[PDB]
Amino acid sequence: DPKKDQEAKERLKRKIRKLEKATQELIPIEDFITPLKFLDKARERPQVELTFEETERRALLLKKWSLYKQQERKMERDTIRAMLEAQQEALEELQLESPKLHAEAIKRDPNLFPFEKEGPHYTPPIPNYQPPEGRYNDITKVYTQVE
Amino acid sequence: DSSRASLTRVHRQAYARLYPVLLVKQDGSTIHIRYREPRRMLAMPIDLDTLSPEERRARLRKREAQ
Amino acid sequence: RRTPPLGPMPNSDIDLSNLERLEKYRSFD
Amino acid sequence: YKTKPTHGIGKYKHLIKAEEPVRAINLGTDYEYGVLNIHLTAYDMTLAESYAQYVHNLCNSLSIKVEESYAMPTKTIEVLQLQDQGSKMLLDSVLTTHERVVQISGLSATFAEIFLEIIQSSLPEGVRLSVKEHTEEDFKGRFKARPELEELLAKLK
Amino acid sequence: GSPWRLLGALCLQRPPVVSKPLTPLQEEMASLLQQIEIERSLYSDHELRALDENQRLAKKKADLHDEEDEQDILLAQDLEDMWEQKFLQFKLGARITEADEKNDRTSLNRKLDRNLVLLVREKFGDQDVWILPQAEWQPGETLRGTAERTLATLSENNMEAKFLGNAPCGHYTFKFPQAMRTESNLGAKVFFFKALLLTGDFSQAGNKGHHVWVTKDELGDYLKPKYLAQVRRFVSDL
RNA sequence: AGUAAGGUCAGCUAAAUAAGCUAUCGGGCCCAUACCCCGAAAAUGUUGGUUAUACCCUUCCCGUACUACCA
Repeated sequence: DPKKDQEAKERLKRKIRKLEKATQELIPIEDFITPLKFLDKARERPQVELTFEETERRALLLKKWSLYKQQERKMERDTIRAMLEAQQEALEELQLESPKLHAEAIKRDPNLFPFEKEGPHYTPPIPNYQPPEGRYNDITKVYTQVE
Repeated sequence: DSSRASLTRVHRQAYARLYPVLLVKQDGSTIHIRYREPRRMLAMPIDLDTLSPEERRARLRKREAQ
Repeated sequence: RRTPPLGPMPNSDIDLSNLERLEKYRSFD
Repeated sequence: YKTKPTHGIGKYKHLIKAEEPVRAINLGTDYEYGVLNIHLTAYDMTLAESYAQYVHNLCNSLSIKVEESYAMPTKTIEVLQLQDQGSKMLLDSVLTTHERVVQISGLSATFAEIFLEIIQSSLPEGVRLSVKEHTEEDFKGRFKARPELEELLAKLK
Repeated sequence: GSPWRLLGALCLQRPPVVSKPLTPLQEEMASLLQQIEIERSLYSDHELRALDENQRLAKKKADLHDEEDEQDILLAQDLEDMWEQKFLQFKLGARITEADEKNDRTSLNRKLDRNLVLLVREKFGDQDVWILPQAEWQPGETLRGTAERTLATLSENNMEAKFLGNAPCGHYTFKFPQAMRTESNLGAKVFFFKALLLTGDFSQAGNKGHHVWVTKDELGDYLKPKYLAQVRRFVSDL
């Protein structure tokens, strides 16, 4: 027992220490990795040269797109500025009225996080909708680290 | 705005063609996603394994007596 | 032995407290 | 030279962050939040990546430091539907879930309300937004599992 | 105390339910990006299936050299027909609902692509003034907590709101008319707090005369010109 | 006090694809035990570094070894 049970546990710890101190491999991202099926030249569609009118139309559209996105940024940037000016002015007014409430207002919110919000749908949910019967099967590949 | 960063394209050198499809959810809501095949719409079925056992039997009774 | 500089030393206006938050050049030009 | 008034004119390392070599999680103060992970879950890969780029650029314009931008492993789930007048489940479609995470830190408590309002208003359709405080478990979830370490740990248990 | 009266207002907002329709300029850009994506994309399995099926028909008509009889039951073009038929049968939800048609500014089912802000009507000095929900501050309670208490004081509502932060999003200071203006009560200082309406709605007891939901563009119809200006600062219409 | 050298299956040795033998576990043989037969399991003193590791170097520890002389 002293030469078998005690010695077994010591060697188990040595293996754990080597594995814990070893570098950990990241899980590969399938999105960034190009599948080998795409490398096959059979999937390469023929390329059709764009006409002069078609290229001219795209170039003018891109030029108009730059101005459109610039105006969107201006509206968004002014929206942030408008909120910031109002919030800072409100805090100054609150501090003058009651300094004690100002201190609580500037504190962080422990219940703020986690914050979850889902994007709007293309169509509203149907009030009386019956989805079909089915099952969800997960086939996500599991990657394990060896050596 | 929902269109702030919606008009995008696949930023990959090699990628298969993707078709605009509608993903019908369990509540009837739909979203625009890309799918491998040009299926005009996709419906997500309600998982029968996630319901309570009592409600599963009631759903089965509705299935029967056709 | 030291002698004080005759004028403003270079990089004296740089605030070292907020060095992380200071904007860097990021480019050669 | 040391004795000359121009001593130390050539000093440059005091203007450079000391880089003298995983990462400790810095908890925020009572007025600033700690390290935050901004998860972006969507069924469309393009929407998830595009909005993560938008969030990354938004933080730079707002002078919010971005710790790291990375992608979580893609989850693939088979979608099966029951055939009409049958009890057999048949595969219908394959759906892949793509998650993009943008890590920020140093967010002010007062400015958090404005920052969260802007990002939620610009959320694309079909994209799920989830902002969580960075924890060790989330970082460790990006690494491959080690069954050999688990097997040895089971013996100790 | 102070001559001013502390008031905590709640700026409850309904996030848009559906995505905003694309602008005519964005529609051109969206088509171009889709067109560019197809041009630079490789052949998909569906596309490869159609090309091979066309070749098999040529390899079956030009020469009788095909050594397989079963081949494939359903062609790629035929398979698209089944998908197209199912799509036509399915009916999408109405983006514009009956509330928009009837201009029912009480229900939450109106303008799903816009942002709605809760407004209530309160009577002060025998005068009906439309203001955001608010309540008077009480000892031993934070300013944000008063806004939370305001939601519970509404007329038979089970709504759940998610407050964002503790600092107020804005303020509105007004003085009482000189008829009742006194040193003890010079005026009031309203503080606004924004929250997101997760779920819930008011009951059917009182709807028209109790509360209304309007966007920022039509928000000026109910608010006073001085009161509207402060509200339009922390309320966005992105 | 100095210097040399060694640290490996429970044990003892060989090799650094870490194996053989005994021991050990399970089965068979036998009224039973042992021998025997089949099969399984079982380790690099430790520290860190050696492209990366092991046989290497090196940290530390146990034991071993030689020298400690002349007036």
